[PDB]
Amino acid sequence: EVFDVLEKLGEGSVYKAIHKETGQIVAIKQVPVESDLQEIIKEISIMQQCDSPHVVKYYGSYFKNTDLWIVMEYCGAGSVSDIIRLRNKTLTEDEIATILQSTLKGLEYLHFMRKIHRDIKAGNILLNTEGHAKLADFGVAGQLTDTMAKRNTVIGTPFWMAPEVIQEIGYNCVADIWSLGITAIEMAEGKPPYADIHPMRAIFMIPTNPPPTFRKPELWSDNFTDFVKQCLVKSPEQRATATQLLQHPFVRSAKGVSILRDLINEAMDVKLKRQESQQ
Amino acid sequence: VLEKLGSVYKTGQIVAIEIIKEISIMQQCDSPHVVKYYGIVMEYCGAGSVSDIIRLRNKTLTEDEIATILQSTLKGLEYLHFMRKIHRDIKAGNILLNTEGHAKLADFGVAGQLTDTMAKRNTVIGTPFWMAPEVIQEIGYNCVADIWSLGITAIEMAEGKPPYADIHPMRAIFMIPTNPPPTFRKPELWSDNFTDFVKQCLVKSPEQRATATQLLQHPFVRSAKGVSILRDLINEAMDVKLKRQESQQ
Ligand SMILES: CN1C(=O)c2sccc2N(C)c2nc(Nc3ccc(S(N)(=O)=O)cc3)ncc21
Ligand SMILES: CN1C(=O)c2sccc2N(C)c2nc(Nc3ccc(S(N)(=O)=O)cc3)ncc21
Repeated sequence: EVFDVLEKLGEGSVYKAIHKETGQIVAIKQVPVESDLQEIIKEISIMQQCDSPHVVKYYGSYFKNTDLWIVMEYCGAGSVSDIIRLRNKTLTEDEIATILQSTLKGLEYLHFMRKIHRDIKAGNILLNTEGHAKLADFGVAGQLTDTMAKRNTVIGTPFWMAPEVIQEIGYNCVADIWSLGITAIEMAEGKPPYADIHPMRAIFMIPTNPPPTFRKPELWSDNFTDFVKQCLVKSPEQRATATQLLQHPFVRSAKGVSILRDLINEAMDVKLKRQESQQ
Repeated sequence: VLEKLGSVYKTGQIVAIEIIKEISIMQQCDSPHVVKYYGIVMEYCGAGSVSDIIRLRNKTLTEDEIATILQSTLKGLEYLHFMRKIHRDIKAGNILLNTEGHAKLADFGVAGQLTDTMAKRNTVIGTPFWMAPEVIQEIGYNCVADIWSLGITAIEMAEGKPPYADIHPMRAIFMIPTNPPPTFRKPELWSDNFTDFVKQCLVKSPEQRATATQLLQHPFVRSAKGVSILRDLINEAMDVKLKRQESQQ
């Protein structure tokens, strides 16, 4: 028995665990055997091909009771959506600027490696205890190759999906940039645009509707609104890259990971008090 | 306004509290098998949804419990389909039971309306695992698209989850039109009548697919015992909910 499997993580099939020999904490995803095992292998391979501090690491796999268990890097503060849910508070512009700067470095790395995450959302941006954001959940990630310059699979989570992904015209890495723009709105408002309507109705509206904006635009700085606008350019050919968005005034002016300390402490404290009452 | 039962919250009368469409269709319906609109104030169903009952007890439903619930669900579908309405989101989560045990169709958020000029709808809408192949194919569809969703809901009540539940929704949507009709995971656990009922719901051709009126005459449905066989199911689910609420205090 290599791992001591502890509680289920988040607000789900990922569990916290301790490597008995080293004391090291890991996150282990329990794959239900009814999953398409060919998709699981593409996922694992994409994670193995990544060596970046801004991308969650894959450690290994094991079979137990017919299940495949995937051992991955554990990020102490949980996902951005978990932190929003635990504190019952949206994030400040400064907290968003800092998280999106680290998220953009992970996107820049992935896009250099010709990978499209295809599922960028606050739920897939994880923070370690020190406050560093990591791209996670490569379950739906796509790989561009010399023979495949564009992907065609209509996949992702509907509210965050780029118009060109839905249009079935072929798309590339900048589809993650549109998802990043929706994620910025989600971190500021608690939910993406169209969250209250059916996801299949959102699928139909996204290619025809003008780019989404903040629900109350007057509440946000000009740099934040312009950053969201640059992410949500409907033409993928004209859309800014992760490298270019790292130079946007909203991102360039991001304070260090130090400004996330209170955010992380308050969320972890809520989680600990919730666990203490369950005993 | 009391506790949440999502975005729905619980004279002495208990009630449950694009947007125009859900209300318009609900006002046009006057059936004991369809949730009523009061003024969004709606009819409160004591036992919650079928998925809530499965989740609370951590148990799937027996063939007899499914036969009884689907008989009342089919009467609601027969009423809607007579009124030229397509629910488009039939799943256990949208089948509600009152305290007595009567099933009601709920959540008309994505419901469609056929008219003299519009004999078929074209909107690709619903919840992917429950969506009919013709809805996904964009060829135009009618009321029997709810019958396919009902067949998936029968599998969902018996197994706890619809077929392809561990496949990505967006990948499942693309395969449904080319896949053969789904079956039970362990067919040997079920009677010839239940497996044939599911097979009649999951006929890929919508033109050949049985109507709600015809399925009310299927041996699996026709032989449904009264609402009395649901008493223990409802009492056990409500008891779990009450004990869960008591520990939260
Ligand atoms: C490996 N990994 C993942 O790929 C993803 S992607 C979406 C979710 C996950 N999960 C859940 C994870 N949770 C963690 N850490 C962690 C720590 C604390 C909490 S919390 N907020 O419940 O206290 C959640 C997750 N660390 C890493 C992951
Ligand atoms: C009006 N209405 C609805 O349209 C729908 S459609 C999908 C959900 C709803 N909701 C939640 C409702 N919950 C109820 N009753 C109710 C009673 C008990 C419980 S439980 N299982 O949490 O104890 C849930 C809902 N009664 C009615 C509804």
